[PDB]
Amino acid sequence: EALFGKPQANDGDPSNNGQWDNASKLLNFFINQVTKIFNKDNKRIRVLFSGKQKTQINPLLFDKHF
Amino acid sequence: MKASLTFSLSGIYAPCSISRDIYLEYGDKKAECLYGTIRLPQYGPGCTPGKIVHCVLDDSLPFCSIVVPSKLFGFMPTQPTMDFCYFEPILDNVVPVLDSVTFLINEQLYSKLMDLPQEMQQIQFLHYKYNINSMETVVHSRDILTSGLCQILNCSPFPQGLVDFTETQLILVNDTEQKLSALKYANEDEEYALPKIGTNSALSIDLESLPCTISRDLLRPAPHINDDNSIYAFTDAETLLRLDVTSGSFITVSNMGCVRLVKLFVLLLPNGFKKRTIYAPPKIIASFPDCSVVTISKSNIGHTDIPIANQVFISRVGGWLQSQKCFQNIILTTLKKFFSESKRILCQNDLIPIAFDSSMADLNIAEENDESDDEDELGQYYKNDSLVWFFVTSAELDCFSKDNSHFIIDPNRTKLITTNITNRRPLPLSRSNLQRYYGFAETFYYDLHIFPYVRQLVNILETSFNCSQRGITLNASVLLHSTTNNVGKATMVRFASKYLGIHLLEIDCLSLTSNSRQLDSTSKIIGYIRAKCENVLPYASPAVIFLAHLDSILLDVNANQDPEAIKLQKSINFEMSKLLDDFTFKFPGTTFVGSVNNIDNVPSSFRSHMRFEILVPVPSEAQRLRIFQWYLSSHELNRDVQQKVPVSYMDNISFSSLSSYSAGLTPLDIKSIVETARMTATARFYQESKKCGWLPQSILITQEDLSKATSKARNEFSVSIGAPQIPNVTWDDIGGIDFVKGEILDTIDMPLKHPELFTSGMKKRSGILFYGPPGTGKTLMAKAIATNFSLNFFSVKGPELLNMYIGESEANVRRVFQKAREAKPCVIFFDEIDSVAPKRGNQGDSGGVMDRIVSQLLAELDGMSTDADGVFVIGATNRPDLLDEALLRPGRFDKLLYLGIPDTDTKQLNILEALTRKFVLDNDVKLIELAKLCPFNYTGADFYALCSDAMLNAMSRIARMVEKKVSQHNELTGENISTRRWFDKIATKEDTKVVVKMEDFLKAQEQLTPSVSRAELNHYEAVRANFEGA
Amino acid sequence: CILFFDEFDSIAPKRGHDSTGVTDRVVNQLLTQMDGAEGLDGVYILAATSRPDLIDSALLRPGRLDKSVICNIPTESERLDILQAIVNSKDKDTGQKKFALEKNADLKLIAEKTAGFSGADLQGLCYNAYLKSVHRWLSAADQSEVVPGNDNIEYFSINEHGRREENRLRLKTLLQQDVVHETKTSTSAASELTAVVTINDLLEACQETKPSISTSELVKLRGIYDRFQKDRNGE
Amino acid sequence: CPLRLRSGILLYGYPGCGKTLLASAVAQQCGLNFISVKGPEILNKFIGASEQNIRELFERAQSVKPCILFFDEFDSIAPKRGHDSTGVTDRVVNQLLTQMDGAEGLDGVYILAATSRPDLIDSALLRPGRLD
Ligand SMILES: Nc1ncnc2c1ncn2[C@@H]1O[C@H](COP(=O)(O)OP(=O)(O)OP(=O)(O)O)[C@@H](O)[C@H]1O
Ligand SMILES: Nc1ncnc2c1ncn2[C@@H]1O[C@H](COP(=O)(O)OP(=O)(O)OP(=O)(O)O)[C@@H](O)[C@H]1O
Ligand SMILES: Nc1ncnc2c1ncn2[C@@H]1O[C@H](COP(=O)(O)OP(=O)(O)OP(=O)(O)O)[C@@H](O)[C@H]1O
Repeated sequence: EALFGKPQANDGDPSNNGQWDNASKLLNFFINQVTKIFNKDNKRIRVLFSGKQKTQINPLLFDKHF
Repeated sequence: MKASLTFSLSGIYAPCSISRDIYLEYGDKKAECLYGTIRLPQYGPGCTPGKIVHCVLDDSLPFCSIVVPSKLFGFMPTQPTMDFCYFEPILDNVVPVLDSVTFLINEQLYSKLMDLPQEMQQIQFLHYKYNINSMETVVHSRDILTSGLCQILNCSPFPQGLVDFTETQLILVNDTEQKLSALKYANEDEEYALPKIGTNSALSIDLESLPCTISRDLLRPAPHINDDNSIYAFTDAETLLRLDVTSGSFITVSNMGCVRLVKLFVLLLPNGFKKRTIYAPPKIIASFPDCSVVTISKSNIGHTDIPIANQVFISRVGGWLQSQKCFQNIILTTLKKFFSESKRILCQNDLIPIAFDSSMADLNIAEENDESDDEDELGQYYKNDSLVWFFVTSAELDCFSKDNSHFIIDPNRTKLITTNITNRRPLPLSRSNLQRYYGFAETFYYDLHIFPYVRQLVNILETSFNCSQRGITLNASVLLHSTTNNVGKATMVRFASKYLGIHLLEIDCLSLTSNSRQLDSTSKIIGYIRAKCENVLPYASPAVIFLAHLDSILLDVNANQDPEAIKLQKSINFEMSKLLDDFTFKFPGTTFVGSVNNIDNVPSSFRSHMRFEILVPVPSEAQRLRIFQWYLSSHELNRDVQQKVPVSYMDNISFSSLSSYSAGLTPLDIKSIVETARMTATARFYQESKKCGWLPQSILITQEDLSKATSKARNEFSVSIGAPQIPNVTWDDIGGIDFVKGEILDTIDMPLKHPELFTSGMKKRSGILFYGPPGTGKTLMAKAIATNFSLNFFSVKGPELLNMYIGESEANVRRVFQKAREAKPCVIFFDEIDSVAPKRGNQGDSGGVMDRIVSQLLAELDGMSTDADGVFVIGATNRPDLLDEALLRPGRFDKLLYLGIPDTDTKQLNILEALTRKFVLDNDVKLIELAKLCPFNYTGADFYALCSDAMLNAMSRIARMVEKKVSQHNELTGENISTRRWFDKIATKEDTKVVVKMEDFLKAQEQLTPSVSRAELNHYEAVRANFEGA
Repeated sequence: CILFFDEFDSIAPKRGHDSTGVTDRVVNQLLTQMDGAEGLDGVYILAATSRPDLIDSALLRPGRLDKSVICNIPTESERLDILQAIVNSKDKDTGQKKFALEKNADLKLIAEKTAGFSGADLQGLCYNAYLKSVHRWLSAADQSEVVPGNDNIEYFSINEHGRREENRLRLKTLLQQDVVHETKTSTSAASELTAVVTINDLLEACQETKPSISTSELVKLRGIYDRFQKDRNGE
Repeated sequence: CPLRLRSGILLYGYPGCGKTLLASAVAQQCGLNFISVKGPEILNKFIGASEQNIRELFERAQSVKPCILFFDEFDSIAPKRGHDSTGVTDRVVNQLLTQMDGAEGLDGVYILAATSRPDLIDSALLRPGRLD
């Protein structure tokens, strides 16, 4: 939660700067790299996350089918 | 296990003789009939499933040899066939028996096959004609018996299995389509017709890229170990004979003067490779890109004649990877290792590909490992992913020689050097699938015939290329925009790049920015992109510059923000535009493509400046079908499974079906679905192997698995969009729905079932408003329709849509309507809409917020009625009068459904029977009596309350009886065991069991009091009179 | 160009209907342009509202602003006109009638029972009548023409063990197993496979539906509209 | 039993008859989370917070173990719909009615509210299941 954290609900603006594609960036990069390895080999890398709530954890991981 | 193999011309089901040594190692003696599976070598990474054949002992066969009917492999040994096979002896001979089987026969043979009076006779026919035997003979799927006359289409439970006459279920058919006529064994109809046997000096033959690498095992003659593997080209034996040469020889391949030297071998049968052709790895194909056909000429040069080299100079070929300074070290490290492996053979003006594990790049494993012995094992711990190209600018021989072309390289005797970069147009997909040959994540293949937008883009790319080669320059610019993400924009860009053989320049501005705030940000980003692009581009033209999520940098900052940041963003925008213009001007024959997930964000000034626009839509039904065809491909399925046994799917999978239930999904969803089906199949297989002991040869996939996967994907889609208010509801939980059932069904399902009839440029059904006395249960009916029809349901409650300030409420309205439009077919529900329907006046909504909200409602309602093929609105409200008359108009609402009181005893009888569905009612209950007593003011809420009170009374009885149990037992045994311990241990199931009696419901009925006044019923009847009589 | 504002009663009502006055300043902003003589006349301003009473009188000053257009109840003549137009409508996708139109039915009597309706009500009546025809057609073929083409699948079974229709289904998928790409269908004599609504069906549909407005609302809105038009006459 | 139990009951009677006490006291007897509420605390001068206030009350209620809700002077919070000219009262009434229409989680939370004036509260709430 603390690293790839959510952009907080109700930021204040309907769509703030780059829709926080400034702090979720790292999650996108990590998932891209891990998938690049995964499709290249299955038994090597396997991630296990742990967060307070599904809504709290960023959705991109879901929207990228992670 | 490794054993030799021979082919017998006998029928398909001739028993496989097993050499005495092979059997005797472990084979049991008294075993009635022996069976054995066998796995062949395959000219492809996928190891084909091993056939199971009945076997018979023998001693004549030499040590570790097997004779098998070639007819079992759809071919006869008219060509030099594979020498050996891998055999496995089954233990315990637990051979599966086939429940059923499906043959295939022609109409003329079929007629005389079933014109007989009896049915057993036919059995004998096969026993006479094919020598089949109950519980002995083994059949497999696709097995052919009579060339184009008798064949096995499939077998059902297992593509292979044992046959028992008295138990097998034989099905057979006539072929009106005459499929069999075109089906014949491999090299069956090709008689021995020697084309000018050993006469012509040199020929002209089609030269094809190797679809896949080749293992060192399958090369006759056994190649010299030190020899260069990379110079091996294959071809059919008949061609080899035509040019009077031998396998493993040396031959020249050339055109228009340019020449190269290659080995030659033969494709040992069996094989499906195109005949009368010469295959080669991309190494050689690279030097003859345009030349589809090549001139083939024997070479009279032996290995000894080759002269050793003295100096070799090589220039790295321009490429996106080359500029990757994070990669440089591993590239030349791999090159040095590759050359050190063995002496390689090259020439002047040649190209060298080097594969390498990209992910392993950042570990500079030094060379202190003196000639690391296990190169093979570090390699297998690698799985090469990335390819490069190295050029040979020049080299010198040590021995003076007329030969200015060919030579050899020694690991140490020779001296090499690497020099400046060189340009070279990469090969197109047609000539070779570089990705496939080495085995990377094969990019999804595209049939532009079915994807016209990709045709659109690839029609721009090659036109620009031709213009450049025409001495003409017209800068191009394409932007990809989609409503949803993961629609394939990047994938189709990549495919188009590979198809036209254009060097691919690509950056994701979403990843490497490394800086977004600092005022230096704009300068840093622009400088970085400029640096990389000008670093690599000059030597790599033609090429394409690709920006991923380019919008994440360029946007139109709102005026609602501090000025200096707006100035900074305007700057970065301008310098991006200048950068693209400068690149196109300075580098003719260069183009770029940008990807964006929403057009509205990118600076309009920028957009206008660009050239081309294209939206990648969500896959359509046919596109989904083709995407499945690709993903379900076996070769691409088993890419990332090192497990020895392969995987596959039934031939009875109706891809059209899956495509039908894949509405709205996207490629990522398709990958999720397919890999999830692979999941369930693998798990079930690994459980079955334990269950029945005997292990099926391969892994299989079945339709119901993909049905489960698509259901899971729909559930996940709902989770992403929400729609949680759907726990469970069924029609059996409700009653008294008779008349409204027809309306709801016709309004909702009928367009869904047969939209084509209504797909006539017609105003389709708009909405259903639900008005009626309170307690009838319109909310229950809404939940029931949401759960039963299994459709995308999203409820927006009116009150929770407003906001502190005025205007954002309508933003939510617009966005929810659009989002529902995406999730079509959709059901949107507004509950107590009357909260937002006070008309104008000093005594109503002074401020007009509701007015603008209802403007949203009506506006999007007319907008949807044109192209919203799948949206359906249901209206819930207790008082319709307060509702805005603007909504009662058709187009917004046509069915003003009245969920009235149950007035006939029929309605309340249905309601009661529905409520008591899970009730443990004693036989004393008489629901008809309760229906008699109840007046015609009750509602579903009233009946639910009555049943709840009756159950509560029964529970009071039970609780009191347990209390007496505990109290009395406190004295009888003296053990004051509180009711808690009884609930944990002594509250048996019967005590927990709930039993109710008629008197409970009757007493509650006497206590019952309706929840509405007859005056209010009359008021709602007055509403009904005006809303139903006209 | 034509610019149009829908629900102008929710855009620039009469002043004194807002606490913050944003409506008022917005209204003067709008007035600035039209009253602003800057050769700004190519744009053809337009607007609609069911509640013109709620608009500012300044927004209806003659000479300052042009005429206003009233929409009246569809009577027999107008009802027949609209019904004939819509029923005879030629489709964008197909070009023929949007509905399976009775060639020379008695469209005259239909208008009689629709006194007080609205063109929206008339088209909704015709639309639900078309659905009743569609349901009738689906019922007509419920067990009339339930059979595909080329039923010739010659075969025989032994040890069938009671799997007749499922055997036929597996045979079908096995024979149709190969050549299926997108639809493999041509225009198989597209002969308006729809249902012409019977006159009785249309009459019962007209019975089923009611006008979107009630008597009291109709009376009050007609009265206010007449008073408004009289006001525009200087009354 | 797969039946939603009766959990919402209204309180009314002669003024100062003790309903306030009994409401406060039953919490300790049964033993639950009694999130008391003051009528005027919910209604907020500013739109976008009243519905938010009631929603947060409900999230509190569910987020704790089976809870007890009480609303005093219930007549004020839920007036008869429509009569209000501001509209805030009607919309908060609709919010309160809706929150008994939630799919799940309503188990364990029992709604209670006291007012001697049952007539000023719209009967749509007395729908058994909400206030039976
Ligand atoms: N026909 C196809 N079209 C698109 N993608 C496909 C297709 N077949 C398979 N795929 C897979 O879909 C995925 C598409 O992911 P990609 O990152 O390219 O997304 P995109 O839709 O181009 O855009 P974004 O960067 O917003 O996700 C890849 O894993 C690709 O292999
Ligand atoms: N056949 C039935 N249909 C609907 N509700 C039923 C039925 N049988 C019993 N009931 C009960 O009647 C009550 C009606 O609940 P529901 O929320 O659906 O009401 P509603 O009429 O939509 O009103 P509201 O405006 O309060 O949401 C519920 O307690 C439900 O369990
Ligand atoms: N048997 C009783 N149980 C409880 N309280 C009682 C009893 N007899 C009298 N009372 C008194 O009745 C008083 C009524 O106070 P309370 O505020 O609870 O009344 P109420 O009728 O609920 O009024 P309100 O709705 O105005 O809050 C209590 O202070 C209590 O002391």
